[PDB]
Amino acid sequence: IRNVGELIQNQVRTGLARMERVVRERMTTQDVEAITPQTLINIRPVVASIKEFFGTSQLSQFMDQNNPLSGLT
Amino acid sequence: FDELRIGLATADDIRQWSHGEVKKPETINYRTLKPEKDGLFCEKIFGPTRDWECYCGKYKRVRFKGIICERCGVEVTRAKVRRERMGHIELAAPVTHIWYFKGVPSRLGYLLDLAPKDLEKVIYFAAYMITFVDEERRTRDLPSLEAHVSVERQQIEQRRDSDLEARAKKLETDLAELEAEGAKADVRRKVREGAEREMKQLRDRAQREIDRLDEVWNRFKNLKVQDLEGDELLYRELRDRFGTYFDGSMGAAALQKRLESFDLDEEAERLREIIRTGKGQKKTRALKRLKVVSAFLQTSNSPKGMVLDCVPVIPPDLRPMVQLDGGRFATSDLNDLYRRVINRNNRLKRLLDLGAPEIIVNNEKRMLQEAVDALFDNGRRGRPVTGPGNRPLKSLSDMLKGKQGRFRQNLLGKRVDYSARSVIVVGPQLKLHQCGLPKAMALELFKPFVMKRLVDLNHAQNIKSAKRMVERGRTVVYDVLEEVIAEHPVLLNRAPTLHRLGIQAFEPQLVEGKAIQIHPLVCTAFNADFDGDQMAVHLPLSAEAQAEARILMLSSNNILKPADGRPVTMPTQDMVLGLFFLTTDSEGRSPKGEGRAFGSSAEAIMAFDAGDLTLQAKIDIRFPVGTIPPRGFEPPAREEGEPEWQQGDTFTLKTTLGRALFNELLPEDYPFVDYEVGKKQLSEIVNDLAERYPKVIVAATLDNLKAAGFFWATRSGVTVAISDIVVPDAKKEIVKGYEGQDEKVQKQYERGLITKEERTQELIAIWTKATNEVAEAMNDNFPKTNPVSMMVNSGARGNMMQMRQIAGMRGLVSNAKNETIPRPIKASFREGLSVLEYFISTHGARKGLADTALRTADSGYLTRRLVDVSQDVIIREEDCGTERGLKLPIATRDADGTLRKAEDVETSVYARMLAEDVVIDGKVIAPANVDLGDVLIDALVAHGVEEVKTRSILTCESQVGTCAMCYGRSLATGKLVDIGEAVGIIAAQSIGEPGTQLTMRTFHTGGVAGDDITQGLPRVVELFEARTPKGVAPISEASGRVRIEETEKTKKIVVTPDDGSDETAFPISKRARLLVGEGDHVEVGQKLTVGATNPHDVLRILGQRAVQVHLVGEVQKVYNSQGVSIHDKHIEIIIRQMLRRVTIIESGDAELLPGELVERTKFETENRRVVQEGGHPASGRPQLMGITKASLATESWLSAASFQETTRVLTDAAINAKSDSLIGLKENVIIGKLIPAGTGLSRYRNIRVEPTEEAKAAM
Amino acid sequence: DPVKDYLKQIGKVPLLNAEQEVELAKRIEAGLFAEDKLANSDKLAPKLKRELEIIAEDGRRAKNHLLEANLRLVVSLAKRYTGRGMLFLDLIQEGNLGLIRAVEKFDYTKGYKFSTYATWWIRQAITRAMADQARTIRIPVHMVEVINKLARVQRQMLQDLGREPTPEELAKELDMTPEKVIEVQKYGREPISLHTPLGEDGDSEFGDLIEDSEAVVPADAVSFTLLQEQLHSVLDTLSEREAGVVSMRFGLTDGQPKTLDEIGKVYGVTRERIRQIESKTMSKLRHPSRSQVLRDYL
RNA sequence: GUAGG
Ligand SMILES: [Mg+2]
Ligand SMILES: [Zn+2]
Ligand SMILES: [Zn+2]
Repeated sequence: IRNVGELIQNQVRTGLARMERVVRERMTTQDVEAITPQTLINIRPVVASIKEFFGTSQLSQFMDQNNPLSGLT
Repeated sequence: FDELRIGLATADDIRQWSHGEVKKPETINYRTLKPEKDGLFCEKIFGPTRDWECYCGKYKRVRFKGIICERCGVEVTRAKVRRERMGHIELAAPVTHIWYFKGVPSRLGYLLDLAPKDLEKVIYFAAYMITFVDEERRTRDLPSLEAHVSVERQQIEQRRDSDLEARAKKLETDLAELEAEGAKADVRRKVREGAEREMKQLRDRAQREIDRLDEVWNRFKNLKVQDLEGDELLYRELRDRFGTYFDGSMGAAALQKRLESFDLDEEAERLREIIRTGKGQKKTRALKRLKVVSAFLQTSNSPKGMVLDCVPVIPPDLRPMVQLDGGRFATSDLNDLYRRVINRNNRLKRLLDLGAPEIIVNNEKRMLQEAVDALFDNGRRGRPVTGPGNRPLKSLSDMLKGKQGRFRQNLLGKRVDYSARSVIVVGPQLKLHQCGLPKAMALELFKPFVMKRLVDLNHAQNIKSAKRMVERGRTVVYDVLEEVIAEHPVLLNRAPTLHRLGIQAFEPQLVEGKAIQIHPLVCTAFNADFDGDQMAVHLPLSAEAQAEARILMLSSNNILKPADGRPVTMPTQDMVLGLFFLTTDSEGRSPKGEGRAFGSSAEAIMAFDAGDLTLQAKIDIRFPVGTIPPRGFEPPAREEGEPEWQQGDTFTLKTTLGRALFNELLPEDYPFVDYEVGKKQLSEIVNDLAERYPKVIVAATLDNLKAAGFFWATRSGVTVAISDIVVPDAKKEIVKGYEGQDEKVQKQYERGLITKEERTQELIAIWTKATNEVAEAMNDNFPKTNPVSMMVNSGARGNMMQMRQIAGMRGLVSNAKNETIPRPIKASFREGLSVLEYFISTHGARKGLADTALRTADSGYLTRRLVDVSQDVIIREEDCGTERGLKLPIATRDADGTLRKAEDVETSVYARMLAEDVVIDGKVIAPANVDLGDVLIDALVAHGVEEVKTRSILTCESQVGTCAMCYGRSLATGKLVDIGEAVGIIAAQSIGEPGTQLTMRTFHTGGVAGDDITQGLPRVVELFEARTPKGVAPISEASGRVRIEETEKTKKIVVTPDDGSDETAFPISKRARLLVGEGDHVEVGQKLTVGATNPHDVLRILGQRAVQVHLVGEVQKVYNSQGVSIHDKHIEIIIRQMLRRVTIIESGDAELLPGELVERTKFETENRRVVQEGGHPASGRPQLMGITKASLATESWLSAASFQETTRVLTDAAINAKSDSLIGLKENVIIGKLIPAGTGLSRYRNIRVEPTEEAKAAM
Repeated sequence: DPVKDYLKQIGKVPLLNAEQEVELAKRIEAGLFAEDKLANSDKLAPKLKRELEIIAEDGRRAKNHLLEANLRLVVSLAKRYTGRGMLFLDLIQEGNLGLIRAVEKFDYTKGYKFSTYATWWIRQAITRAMADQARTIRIPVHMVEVINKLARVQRQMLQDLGREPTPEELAKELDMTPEKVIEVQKYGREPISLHTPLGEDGDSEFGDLIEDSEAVVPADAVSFTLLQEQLHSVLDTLSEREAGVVSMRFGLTDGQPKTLDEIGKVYGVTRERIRQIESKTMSKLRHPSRSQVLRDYL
């Protein structure tokens, strides 16, 4: 059974792999000494993937608050 | 509306449809939100977006319609015209239609003799095809080109010889000069090695160019039409070497040219010739090719439509780009496909105008082909256009196909206004035609009627004010509503609606709350529980609809279920308990004050109120005049010296008080009853009442029975408590003894004396014995006054196995994956299971639940299939024209010295019709065309008749459908079937209803796979699809000597028929378990080994009657296993439907194809025609086919398309040009016309109603 | 699948070097001069014209050599620019279009390789295509570059600040006004399909949850019909002449109403007579008698 | 998607 942490780790890993692809492309099309950590990365993949998991994903479901037992189960 | 003809659409027709031409991918402006010009949604091609408003605004009012403004050209009309008008896209490079290719060969058709791979690698621009060759011209100049090539080879050889001479001279010169120089020891050898290496390389290129010359020459000698040249370099070489005699091309253009130059007549002649003299699969290929070629030949449409030239576009409102709040938008996916095709066509045009390379233009044409194909059906090749990436893109075909398709979601099952729904609660104070509707539901259903009534009563001044008042909801509105709803039927309906009792009419009635109230008696007909349910309440409006709901669908005229002709509206949960407690033998309590004689019933109830008498006590009762005595009391009578007619006057009986009350409930004309009613006897008397009385009386007595049963069930005092369920005392002793025995066997297994498999086998046996014994002991223990025994014996609710496992040990429980454990549960639910016992019980519980869900899916599917094959048959003739019949056994299992009626005579010969008259003692006993009930069948068997000739539908000969006389009498009405009734649909519904109830499976496979035959619902479907059985047993071909050859590789059975006929040899698996003796006599029909017979060979060898009787018997024995019983007519309809078709063989004189399916009627007509013409008749054989194949094969294309499989049937109908006449049911339901079945029939529609002259005189 | 076949169609073709490409360009200009001479209306020798034609054909062959060579570069650029809404293979074709354009406008006069000159035109063609055929509701090019500039600078704001900037702040970095900011933000959305799952795996479609507005409500229609009938009845109750003149003034038989003097042609009355009878008609209809039946209609 | 039938 994949618990919550493993699923979130898998999704953020996919996002960071997309980030690696993008930054590798940029490096292949970037000049030396115009390179900084804050400039090369792009935060769009990671946030995009984590939000795309937390919404429109089967394992992400609506809480049922009929009573505390519904919450637990 | 008389037909819906369909054919291949040519380019000219597509041009005719078009009201313009699309030239851009534009849809709307980003800032003005109005449609652009000449693109999609263009006003000048489809129509104005707003009613009568032209785009420029020259005309904006309604008065000046039917005029075009010269500014933008828009024609001012209603916006709805957009929903109809259509445009068309032009294509610069022709493409092919995806549907007609890239599929089965029943639609592609092998029109061009090419494998699908050839086309797949021509029409995607990957090779070349030779469209046409001047073959005659090539032969005319053969000597000239041969001489030219000879001269070319001659000069090639001369040049090569010059090259050899030069090479030799160079080698000699360099060797001589280097050996003379002597720069090193062996320079000459090294340079000579280099020179000969150069010679080798030159020879290599020499042989390569020679090869190229020879191969291009032999390819030139291998010119013909329809030849693929995969190597583009090779085709280019051919083109440079030679032109003007052959023309080649790629893509759909080559196919278009080929079809243009095709000669289907010559191909048809050649195919007839090869069919006349041909063998092997080539004959099947030529048969299919003949089929498709004939279609083009017969129909005017030309084959050029295979390759389209202009792409029709949808009218825009069918693909709406609606506007949404929030600045967002929404569009159907067809817009994207249209944009892609338009863009690619535009880019191809641009690249064609400018000089461009062959590579790029070929790639673009391939892209255009890819785009147009997606528009017809995305995802039929390669990977589906995903568009956004999360899902495929809905194409045009995708909307006409499947569960969500247009056919099965918007032409058969539609939504409707004037309807409602809510939870239900039981209402016992109602009658058999009354239901309670909440106030709000009734008000919202009848709003127009309430408003009209309000204005008529002057409570409301006008329609608008009336609407305001009803929306406000003032008390006057509710009073008017209570007035208006009455004498107006409403159709209650439940969701599954398995059979035609699912929708029933009721007379409404207002009631507070928000839950419908329903009559308990009819609840069991719907299968309506009250755990939590919901019921739709439809409302008929027209005069015809309410009339139909009054006469036909009334809840009081549906007592009898049509499956078997037995009552269904007399449920038993709580009321049969009361009745049984009423008419129960003594000992039901302490019989206080028994044996007295009472003046009449009235004094009996007064004594009962006094408390001295008990409802269960045998006492003597008088009855005043008018009380018919018991049926068996007719012979006995009182003692007198004068004639006495106790059939209609005073008489005293010995009975119980409760029996007197129960008899008082029933009608006075009904004779007395003095036995227990339970559940079966109550059903019997209800059947008698429904048979022998008008309907209103039957309903009244059912209601009296309901009230009395509920009251006396309340009085009964049945309960459940701790002491009500007591385990037998003897259980512990017997079970511990069996435990001791089991322990002994375990001990003797611990020493290895007995194998584990054997130990498990004997434990099964001993514990089966133990559970059976404890069941018997429990049954003996419990009295008949115990509350549970009362409610199980009476037939109210419950079965004795549930009691066994409530009070006795549950016992053997199947393990996972169809296994059995060796250690059964030793406790009852009262005592309380243990942990692992609970676990191994769950093992079976979950599997049971999963099975039920799967069963519903399978039974529902089966019911759907059944209706579609059987829909066409309708009773369309009062009485038959013929006399042939079907023989049935009246009485079987006739013990020695007596005649015994068969156990299942009710589902076999009851309700049939006797075609011919019967005479056993020289006098008629059963007159012809008189139904068969208890009295007639009893008299016939008493006379000693063993078989009879019952009329039935199989032998019925009617020009139109099947006559009513042969079909017998219906079951839901108890009377002969009226003309035009839908017997097919009711037959299918009756077959399909208990499919959910089957719910049986092999308890254990037994460790062997394939031995046990398929059981339950699968078997039935395996029966109804002509599917060969899983475990198949070969059948004897004919009489002769049979023997076994047990070859080591595999067993083998060999039978030589007697009379010197040809020996016949069948195979058989190594595991046989055969029964017929070796080298022994055989008979025609006997089976060689155990298994299941294959219907096909039985039809082939025995006859249609044999397969018919075998099929009906097999299905009926499958059904009755659990206990469900259906009449044989229902099955016989379907079994007749299967065999309607026939396989034509030796289609010589008939002139059509051989060995293809043929309707029986057209076979007979063709045979009569050909014998009239003087030619002999083509032969034929019966052919049994499944229900599915039969439904697809139906003449009418539209009904076939509405069935599950759509693309193939539509394609075949299109190519064949088959105009569908609208005779049938599923054809007319989609069009919204009247089904020709019953009230919709012609003769029932064209009468006139006139009051009599005397009536007009009366005034 | 099809892109694999196109890469195969590229197959193996001879790559171009400096000497080969400059020689090819020399042949190209030779053929261009040849066809120029051919196009001249002046009479030319037949053999000379055929010589010019064959050198022109050889120049065309050289053209296709350049294009078939640089298909690989243009598909590399297409990969660089794909995944933003348009299809990859269509982007490849548009790059090929830009390539034929550039080579039509190249000469060896530039002292560099092809890869520095052509790539500009390939970039131009891909950018134009991505700006012209990407969005269903097509935006014009100027607004398109507005959208992309806003998007990239907003992403830079998020990267730097790490928070959603105030609308005025974005307006300042863009230098536009906040109104233009909301405008451009709304102009850059995308359509959402009606055939979406609606969040349900089966039996549902976002296209079957939104009610239309063109459909005529039967309730309103029949109320209007009753209004028309009641008004016509009360209109008949008055004098037939008063009836007719009010009907023609307010256009109760045709959609468009008629002006006062417009009524004084068919009926042959004055522009002020018609006004007077209209006024007294309004006075009478204003009477509470012939108003109640029309009160609830409004 | 998940509940109830
Ligand atoms: Mg239920
Ligand atoms: Zn206009
Ligand atoms: Zn008949």
